[PDB]
Amino acid sequence: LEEETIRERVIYQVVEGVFRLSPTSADRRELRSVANIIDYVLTHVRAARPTDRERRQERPITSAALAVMQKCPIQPQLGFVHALPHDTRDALLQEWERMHHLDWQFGKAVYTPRSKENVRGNLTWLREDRHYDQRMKFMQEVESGEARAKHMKLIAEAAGN
Amino acid sequence: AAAAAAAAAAAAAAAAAAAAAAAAAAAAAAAAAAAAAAAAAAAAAA
Amino acid sequence: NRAVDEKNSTRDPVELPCSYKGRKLKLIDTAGLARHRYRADRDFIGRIHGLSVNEIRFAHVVIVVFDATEGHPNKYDMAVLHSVAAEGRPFLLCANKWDAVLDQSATAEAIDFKIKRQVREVKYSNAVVVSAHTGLNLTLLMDQ
Amino acid sequence: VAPWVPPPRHDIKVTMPPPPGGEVGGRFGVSQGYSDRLARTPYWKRMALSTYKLRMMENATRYPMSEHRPGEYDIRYLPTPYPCTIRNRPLLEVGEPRQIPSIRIPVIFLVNLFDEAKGCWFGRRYETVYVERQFMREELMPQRYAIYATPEAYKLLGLPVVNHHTHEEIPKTPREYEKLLERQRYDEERWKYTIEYLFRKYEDGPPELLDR
Amino acid sequence: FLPKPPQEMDVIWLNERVRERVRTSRQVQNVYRQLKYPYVKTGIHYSDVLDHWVQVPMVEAAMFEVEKDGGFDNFILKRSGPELRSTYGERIRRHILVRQKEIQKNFVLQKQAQMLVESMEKEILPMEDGKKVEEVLEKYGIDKEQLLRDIARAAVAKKQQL
Amino acid sequence: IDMACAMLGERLLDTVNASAEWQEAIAMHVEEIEAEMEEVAA
Amino acid sequence: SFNLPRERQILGGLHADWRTQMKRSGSILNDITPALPDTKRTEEQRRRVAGWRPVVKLLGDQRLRIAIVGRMNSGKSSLFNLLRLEPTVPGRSNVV
Amino acid sequence: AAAAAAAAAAAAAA
Ligand SMILES: Nc1nc2c(ncn2[C@@H]2O[C@H](COP(=O)(O)OP(=O)(O)OP(=O)(O)O)[C@@H](O)[C@H]2O)c(=O)[nH]1
Repeated sequence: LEEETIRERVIYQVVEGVFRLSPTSADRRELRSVANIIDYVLTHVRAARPTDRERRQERPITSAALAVMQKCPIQPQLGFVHALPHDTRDALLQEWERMHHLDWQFGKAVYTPRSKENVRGNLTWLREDRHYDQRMKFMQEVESGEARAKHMKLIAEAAGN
Repeated sequence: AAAAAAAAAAAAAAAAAAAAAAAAAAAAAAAAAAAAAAAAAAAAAA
Repeated sequence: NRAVDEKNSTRDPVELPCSYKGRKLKLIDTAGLARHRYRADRDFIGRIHGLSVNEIRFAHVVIVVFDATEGHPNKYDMAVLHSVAAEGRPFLLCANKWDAVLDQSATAEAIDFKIKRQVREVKYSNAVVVSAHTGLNLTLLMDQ
Repeated sequence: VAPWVPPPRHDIKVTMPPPPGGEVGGRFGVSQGYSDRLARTPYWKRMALSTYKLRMMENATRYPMSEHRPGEYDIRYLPTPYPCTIRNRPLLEVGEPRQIPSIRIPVIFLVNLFDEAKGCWFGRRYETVYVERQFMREELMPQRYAIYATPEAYKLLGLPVVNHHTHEEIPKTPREYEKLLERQRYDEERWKYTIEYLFRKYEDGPPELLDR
Repeated sequence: FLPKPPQEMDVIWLNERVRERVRTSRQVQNVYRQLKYPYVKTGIHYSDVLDHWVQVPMVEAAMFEVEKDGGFDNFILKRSGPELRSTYGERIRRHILVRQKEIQKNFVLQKQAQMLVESMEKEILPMEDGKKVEEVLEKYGIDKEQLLRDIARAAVAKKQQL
Repeated sequence: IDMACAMLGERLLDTVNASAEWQEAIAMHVEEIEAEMEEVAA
Repeated sequence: SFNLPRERQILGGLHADWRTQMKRSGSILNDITPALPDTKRTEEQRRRVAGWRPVVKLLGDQRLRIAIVGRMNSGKSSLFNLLRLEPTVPGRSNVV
Repeated sequence: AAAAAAAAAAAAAA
């Protein structure tokens, strides 16, 4: 609990000269602690950081890349995030549960989106990889025209029977 | 030792602020912010 | 004889003649005594219990062993002591596993308290601590 | 109140009614399935929509087994419309004491794991080893060093598929576990049960007759 | 019977049910009955899809069936709603399904990235000049600064591993 | 896009090692990464 | 094709032999425990037994010592109790 | 190749 007299001067000499911020009356009242002031500075710099929308605006997608991605035979199926359960409980209770091990104890689990994932021993990854391999084989057959011949033979034998 | 305590507290606060900035790589954007728009930095969140 | 962790290790009495300090005697080991609750379900161990009681009835001195690890003689131990007293044989009480019991002083106090609480001549029974593996106070037990 | 009443769960048939609700869904207690659509549809209309070949196909019924639940008697023939409990009986009988040994399960190792404490190898990459259940579920699996041995797992890994009947019939005694181990050994080394292998030690003649 | 109705039984009881065993007295005149319950073991399993340990109350039969199915996720997916009478089971099933869809999306993302890198590698296989390199980079919409940073990271990883 | 960037970077590194200012920038980034790793280890 | 899965007939995991069911039941029925095999004596236990000393002197019976040996259920105990005669301790009959 | 003891890794977070 930093005293007000030393606080005022420390904030004036550091925050203004280093970060150039401007806390309000209640902000300064709550800033008594070194932890509080550093957290306030961290939050303000985090807010000042560029936004995802701004970054996307300044670095948009290009037509060639979009065309290649569209031409790629595989496209994702989004909306899976809409399926996970939505628990409506007390915020403090949820904080306690996440801090402790209760977050996994009874049919609970946290969700964190991931871009890259470990494949070793991932049965889902292996099955989708085999699915993609057989899809590529099917595409090669279609390109070679074997599929057309097989379908024609099937139709011809069905008509003959 | 009021002056010594004040100096030590100021040094500790500066060191902690520098460490916190380095943790999130704040200084990288802060340098540009000070160079260009030191007046006030704010990113539209929406 | 043979000693094993099994509950009813031996099923028949055994007699061994021997002389201690120039006094002949026949040391006798029994199968073991079980409560009527257990015997009724298992009559056979009831049979060996009856065989043991038959030898207790004819012994000239009786020595009742109770494991010190329990911490104090059991109600059935006191029942056996009263039975031998009624039969009219000099009864002695020995606490076994004394090298294994932890709180020696507490165990001794509990044994003495049980002996004092006993009502009949069993109240005068003398308790001695004896350990097999270590072999402690065996000469004292024989002297008593 | 139900503004919309779900239809019968499995009503693909055009003439025959749907199977009993318990066979396909999850609620038992009735042996005869019913479908209001089929019941209300006139007989002539149903016959018109169907054809003799299709009629016979949809009439064909698997008896006494169930079409939807393979390897189980259909509930419509049991004395009560609830499923037979002989196959899905509880693990331990009412009076059976729990005497189940430390069963071992087959695990495919995804990486060469070297036991440094014992100075050996737990198993090589893409190799099957019978390990402890607790060990597998507590250390190997979370470390992603190995996975359970399943025909689907073998198919995914590309290795030849072997249907290890893991926990097909859980043993209830050490003797039963020994019987299971013997059956597994037989199914694995079937070649060791040939007459030639059995009499291998008598390949040519008695050792005493054989000269030195 | 079960301690709770099927829609309320939070624990995973595959086929174990509470059963009363009957024992006659020493004399056959009278009989005493007593209920018996299954051995509930807290299954602390690891699910490959979630990549994090998940614990849930279970039974010995449930653990054996999980081992048979070769994975907690496979066991949950194989067991259907009515067949798996656990609210915890339903929650973990939803989490596992969402995570599986995330796995598939990540694989699709990786495949798209592989196609893009292959196309640009075909485009710029020869080395001509930084100007043309930058032209192709802006054609494909990529930042040279992050390209250099990831190249440096890859070089550091290569040096560390060998 | 980011994963494509990473894959392109590693492929370019592989091709280069199998075979100016950008090289200097890569060296500086490598030095920075090494310093960060050393600090994390400390 | 048309065949039923192999399955046990007697339900409940019971046994068609009441003797097997009795041995499963156990103590209350089969009071007599099985034969006791030789105990596992460690080297340290043997050394301690050797180091032991007799607090009392065992007397070698001056009368002729005859021992009966053989396999189990050979009548050895019956022969022993037929030959033996205890005038001082009645009721000393070996379990048979 | 990889090496691991019999108790190095625990499923739960100790
Ligand atoms: N540690 C320790 N254990 C003892 C001692 N004396 C007896 N025991 C215990 O006695 C057990 C051996 O059993 P026995 O000596 O045959 O005694 P019992 O079980 O009554 O056998 P029977 O009298 O023939 O029916 C050992 O496992 C010991 O635990 C002792 O002095 N020290």
